[PDB]
Amino acid sequence: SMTEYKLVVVGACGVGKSALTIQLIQNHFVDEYDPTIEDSYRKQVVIDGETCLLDILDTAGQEEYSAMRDQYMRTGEGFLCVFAINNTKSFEDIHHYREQIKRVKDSEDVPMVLVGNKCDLPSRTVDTKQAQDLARSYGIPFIETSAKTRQGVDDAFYTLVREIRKHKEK
Amino acid sequence: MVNPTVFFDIAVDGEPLGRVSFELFADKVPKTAENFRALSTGEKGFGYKGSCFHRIIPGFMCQGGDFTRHNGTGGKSIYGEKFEDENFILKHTGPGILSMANAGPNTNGSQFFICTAKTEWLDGKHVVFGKVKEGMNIVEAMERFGSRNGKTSKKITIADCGQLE
Ligand SMILES: CCn1c(-c2cc(N3CCN(C4CC4)CC3)cnc2[C@H](C)OC)c2c3cc(ccc31)-c1csc(n1)C[C@H](NC(=O)[C@H]1[C@@H]3COC[C@@H]31)C(=O)N1CCC[C@H](N1)C(=O)OCC(C)(C)C2
Ligand SMILES: Nc1nc2c(ncn2[C@@H]2O[C@H](COP(=O)(O)OP(=O)(O)NP(=O)(O)O)[C@@H](O)[C@H]2O)c(=O)[nH]1
Ligand SMILES: [Mg+2]
Repeated sequence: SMTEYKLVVVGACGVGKSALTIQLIQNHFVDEYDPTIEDSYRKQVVIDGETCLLDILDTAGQEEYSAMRDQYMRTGEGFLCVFAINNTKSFEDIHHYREQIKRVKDSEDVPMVLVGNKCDLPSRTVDTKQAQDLARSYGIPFIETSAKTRQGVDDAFYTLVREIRKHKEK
Repeated sequence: MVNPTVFFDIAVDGEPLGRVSFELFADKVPKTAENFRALSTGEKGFGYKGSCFHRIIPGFMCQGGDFTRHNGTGGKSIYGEKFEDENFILKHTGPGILSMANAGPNTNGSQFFICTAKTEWLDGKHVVFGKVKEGMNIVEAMERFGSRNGKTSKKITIADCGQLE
C-alpha cells in the first residue's frame, strides 16, 4: 500500500498548529481558539507524482507539559516547527523544540521544516531574515504560511514529506 | 459568608445518570462562587442548563460550561465575557475539586472542571472555588465516556441544575 508518513506539528500555544493542520485536512480556517490536547488526522495526497498517506499529530503548545512530548517525538518521522510571525516568544521557543527533538531522537538529521505562520497579519515582530538564518543554521527549509488565507499550507507539509523521503534514501 | 450548594442533573445521550452537588467556597472566592451559583440557577437569563461536558479525560478531570458556543471555546460569566483570577488560596488537592477553566491569566468565563484526581500542577493557575459534596460516583461514572484527549463517546449534558442551599 501507499507509504505512510508520520508528521508531527509542534510549537508554542496559539501559533496556528491546529489552524494549519485543519486547513490541510479540512480546507477551512478555524477562527476560534480551541487549545489542543492532542489530535490526529489522516489524508492521502500526491507528492511528486507518488501517492502517500499523511498521518499528522497536532500537539499542544502548553509549556507545562514539555516532559510529555518525548513520547510523540520518538514516534514521529518528521516535524513541522511552527512559530507566529507576530510572536517573538514563539520564535524563541523554536530553539527549545528543535533541541528537544534532536535530543530525544539523538540525531541532527531529523526531518524538519521551520514554519512562520500568520503572514496575513500586519503586526510582524519576527524578521523574515531572522527565520531564514535560523533554518539555514539547522539545515532545514523555512516556509511562510497563513492558515487564514491558505498561503504555503500545502507547501509546508509537502516539503516535510520530501525531507523524510530524502532522509530514508540518504 | 455561607457557602451555597448547587446541583447538576447529568444525562447521557438524554437519559438520566445522576445528580452531582457542589459546595461553593464563597467564604474564600465570593465572586467566583457567585458566578457559578448564578449560572447554575439560570437567574441572569443564561447559564449551564442544557450545556455539555465537552472534555472528559479519565484519571484527570471532566470539563464543561460552554453554554454559548457548545464547542469548548465559549462561555461567559455574569460579569462579562471574562473576569479576573480572584485568588489562588485553594488548591487542586484531589478528586472532587471544582475549578475554573481558562486560556491564561484573568480569562475566567463559565467553563469549569471537576477533578477526578489530584492535579497540583494547576495550582496558582486555575481558581479553585468548590468541591463535589454528593454524587462523586456520578462524576466517576462520567469517565466511562471519556478518552485520552477528552473527546466524549456519548453526549454528557447538564439536563437540569439549580441551587439547593
Ligand atoms: C501533554 C498532554 N496533556 C495533558 C496530560 C498531562 C499528563 N501529566 C501531566 C502531569 N504529570 C504530573 C506532574 C507529574 C502527570 C502526567 C498526563 N496526560 C496528559 C494527557 C491525558 O495526555 C494526552 C494535559 C493537557 C492539557 C492541555 C494540553 C495537553 C495536555 C491543555 C490544553 S487547553 C488546557 N490544557 C487548559 C484548558 N483551557 C481550555 O480548555 C480553554 C479553552 C478556550 O478558552 C476557554 C477554554 C483548561 O482550562 N482546562 C481545565 C484544567 C484541565 C485542562 N483543561 C485539561 O484538559 O488538562 C488535561 C490534563 C490531562 C489534566 C493535562
Ligand atoms: N490571522 C491569523 N490567525 C491565525 C492563523 N493561524 C491561526 N490563527 C488564529 O490563532 C488562534 C490560535 O490558533 P490555533 O490553530 O488554535 O493555534 P495552536 O498552535 O494550535 N494552539 P495550541 O498549541 O493551544 O493548540 C486562533 O484564533 C486562530 O484562528 C493565521 O495564519 N492567521
Ligand atoms: Mg492546537
